[PDB]
Amino acid sequence: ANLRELRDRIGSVKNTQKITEAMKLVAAAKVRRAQEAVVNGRPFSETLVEVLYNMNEQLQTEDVDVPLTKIRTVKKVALMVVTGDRGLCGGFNNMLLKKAESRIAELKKLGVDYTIISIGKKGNTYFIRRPEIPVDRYFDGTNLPTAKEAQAIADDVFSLFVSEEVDKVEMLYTKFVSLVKSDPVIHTLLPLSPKGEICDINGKCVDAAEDELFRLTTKEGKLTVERDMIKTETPAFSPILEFEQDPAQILDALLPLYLNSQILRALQESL
Amino acid sequence: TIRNSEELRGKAIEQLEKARARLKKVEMDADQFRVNGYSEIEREKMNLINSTYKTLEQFEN
Amino acid sequence: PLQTGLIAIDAMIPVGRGQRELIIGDRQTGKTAVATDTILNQQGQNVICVYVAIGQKASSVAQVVTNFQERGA
Amino acid sequence: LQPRIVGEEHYEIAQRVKETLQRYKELQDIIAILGLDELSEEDRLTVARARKIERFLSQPFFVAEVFTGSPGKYVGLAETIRGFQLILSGELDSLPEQAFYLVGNIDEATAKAMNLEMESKL
Amino acid sequence: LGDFMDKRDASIKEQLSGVKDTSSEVKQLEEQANAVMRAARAEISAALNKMKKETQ
Amino acid sequence: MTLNLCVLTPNRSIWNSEVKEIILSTNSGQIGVLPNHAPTATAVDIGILRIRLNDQWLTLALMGGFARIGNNEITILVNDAERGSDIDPQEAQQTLEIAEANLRKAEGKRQKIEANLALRRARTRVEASNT
Amino acid sequence: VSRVGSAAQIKAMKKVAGKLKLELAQFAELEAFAQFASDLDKATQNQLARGQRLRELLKQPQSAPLTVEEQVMTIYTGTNGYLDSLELDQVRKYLVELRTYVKTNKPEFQEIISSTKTFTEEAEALLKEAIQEQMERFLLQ
Ligand SMILES: Nc1ncnc2c1ncn2[C@@H]1O[C@H](COP(=O)(O)OP(=O)(O)OP(=O)(O)O)[C@@H](O)[C@H]1O
Repeated sequence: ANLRELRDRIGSVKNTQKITEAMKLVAAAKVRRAQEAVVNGRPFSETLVEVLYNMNEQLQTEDVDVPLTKIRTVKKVALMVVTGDRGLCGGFNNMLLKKAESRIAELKKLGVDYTIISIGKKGNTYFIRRPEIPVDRYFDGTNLPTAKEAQAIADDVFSLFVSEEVDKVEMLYTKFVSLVKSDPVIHTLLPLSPKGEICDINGKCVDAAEDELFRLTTKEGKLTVERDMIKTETPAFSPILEFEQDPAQILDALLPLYLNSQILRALQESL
Repeated sequence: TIRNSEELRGKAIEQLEKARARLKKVEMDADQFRVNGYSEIEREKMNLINSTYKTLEQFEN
Repeated sequence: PLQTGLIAIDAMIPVGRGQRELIIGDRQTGKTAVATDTILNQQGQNVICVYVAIGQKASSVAQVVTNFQERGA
Repeated sequence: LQPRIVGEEHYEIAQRVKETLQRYKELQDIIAILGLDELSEEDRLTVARARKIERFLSQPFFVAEVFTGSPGKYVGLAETIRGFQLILSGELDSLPEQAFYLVGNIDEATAKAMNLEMESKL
Repeated sequence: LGDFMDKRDASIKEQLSGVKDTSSEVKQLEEQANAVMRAARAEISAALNKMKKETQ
Repeated sequence: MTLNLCVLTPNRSIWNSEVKEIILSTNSGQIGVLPNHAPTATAVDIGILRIRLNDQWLTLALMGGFARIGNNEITILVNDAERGSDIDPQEAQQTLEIAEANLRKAEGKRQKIEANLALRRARTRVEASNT
Repeated sequence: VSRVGSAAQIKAMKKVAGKLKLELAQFAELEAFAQFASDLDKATQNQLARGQRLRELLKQPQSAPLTVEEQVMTIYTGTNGYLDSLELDQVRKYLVELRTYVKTNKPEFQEIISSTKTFTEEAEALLKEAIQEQMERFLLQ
């Protein structure tokens, strides 16, 4: 009974090929849904950045003093890592946690007293199995990432920074720039410029080459993605707004929206 | 408000009355349909009580 | 048409009068059941059915023929 | 194993057991190469119930206590039907898999589960 | 001068009370309209099975 | 017959229909807007945005944000705005009791602000789900 | 396979057989996508559900052969979708009750399927009426 063994093995390989191409196609459909979510959530942040840019051009000579936008250089660090939910992952979570190790390596060497806010299920599994690194909160993806995950992460990061305990809350994630290569980036989140741009870990305004609104088009017969420069932004005009609220309180109520916007877009891009 | 409210309560109470008459029809429907269906279930039963003698004769030959 | 009574055969793999159709399968998958369902289904139509039990167990053939006599086929 | 011979409850529980085991036999390669964690909610339940059923089909014999190291058990038909009905109804989903291993009946399965939970707490 | 508007508002009061008890009666009467045929159909199959036992 | 109103959470536009009378719970208190309001760009606290469809008065459940009044094209950028009333108050009070409970255990300095904001969001949830 | 093909069917059977064959082929195509039925298009979910409730009417018990009119009405109901709303543990019971009901109440359908051996428009109308009636009587439970 060896020929039935080989027949059943061939049948198992046929079924495994079938289910792997099924996983490929449904993952492509969910990539399409993720780009839908991204380009649908964009214009909120478009109007937010135009409002905030106008407001901060009217508020430079002032004293604004909002706790999110202050610069407290006494150098603590809160690096937040977001990873993949489920497995097979290509090489996602491994290179993410590897850059996490490299960043905490340069951090601990400078004695900056780092900490970790893990978001993904694979990442938080890695961190509970390795307790030699300190970690603050745990999150997951059974809860929907489009609203509630991002809201909880924004609540925790706001409660970490406004209660002025740690400085330099940055987020390590993976912007979708290519279908084969996905190099992670480290962007700061809360120690923000009052002008309101995304910055690098150096601060050198990576909104210059952020390349919003990725889309998927085939080139010849294989799937690729296209990323252009600028789309449907109207930031220029600055009409009279007649502030009823005190101007410091206006930005004090505006900046949490920008926190939520950035956290949500980073979650969607890593997804 | 008074025309629309009296209209609402009137239409709803007439709904009570007409669906009450319809309830009478459904009560009679269930009673009559049980009176019918008793006969058909007894029919299939007596089909069995005859078919036992039928197969008895079929093997008697 | 040859009505086999099984809806899956009558719609997907139809059998005609004068066709020779193979009930091929593994052991104990329902081949005798399919043949017996066809022979029982031939009650209304006037088809003279023949069942050739080749090398079967004698009590198996006894069960088949008692099922035939019970159903009236 | 035909309804008119064996009783409708017997036939239905046997058909359900066999369908669950066949579905577990077919999930065997989507599990072993693609991950049990990513499975759906109905299929994970099917897998757990099939593992529990497969453990419950084992039974120590009186002439095989020299191999099993445990006394044999006579299991009548009714307690078998009731046990498999309990297993695939959804009541015993909180028992460990080893509670069903080499037990006579379903009350013995629950008793072995109790002893397992005792060893697990202390 | 008070009871004249008391009456005009008490009309809306009795109206809303009537519609409330009305909706309660609607759900109850539709429940009974389902229930009479449901009881007939269930008990007829009950007696079917019970007499069928003695028939077998 | 009124100004254009668009309530916009981060992920989506909730609803962009126009209604008559809006009470906007700011950081400075409640303020009513009119059709053909002169442009006032204010803030919005974790509170209650009540609307009026000129046929019925309705409340909207939001967890903060920012508002802008323009030339009858007003935009309110909110944090978490659930349309109308999607919840019933029993689970709301089941969240109120647990938020006030965890306020005690969450006693560290950051947990003060965190539990306080969770409380201000549970309170606006229940006072929005009253109707 | 059947190398004779549709020439071995009556004229009534071919009309429902074509749709049954196409829908069963689509289900056989999409059978791999059943574990990811949640993350799919609505048309794909429809084809998957239609497939897994068309598989349920191809089940039969031993020694209970359907006549050609009963299977014409069964294939018609399934392939149009007058059971696309029921649950998988209800399709077989509903079809048994419907077949017995139609055979008992609407013999014009059996006569037009048997004497003319075609799926006439009058048979279609009678079957839709009987489907609606048994749908009400079975929603009564
Ligand atoms: N359509 C059916 N519904 C229910 N049970 C069935 C059906 N078809 C077959 N069976 C059951 O399957 C078992 C085997 O049936 P059958 O004898 O037809 O298979 P077989 O291939 O002839 O067996 P063998 O390989 O020994 O000749 C029987 O117990 C029968 O009751």
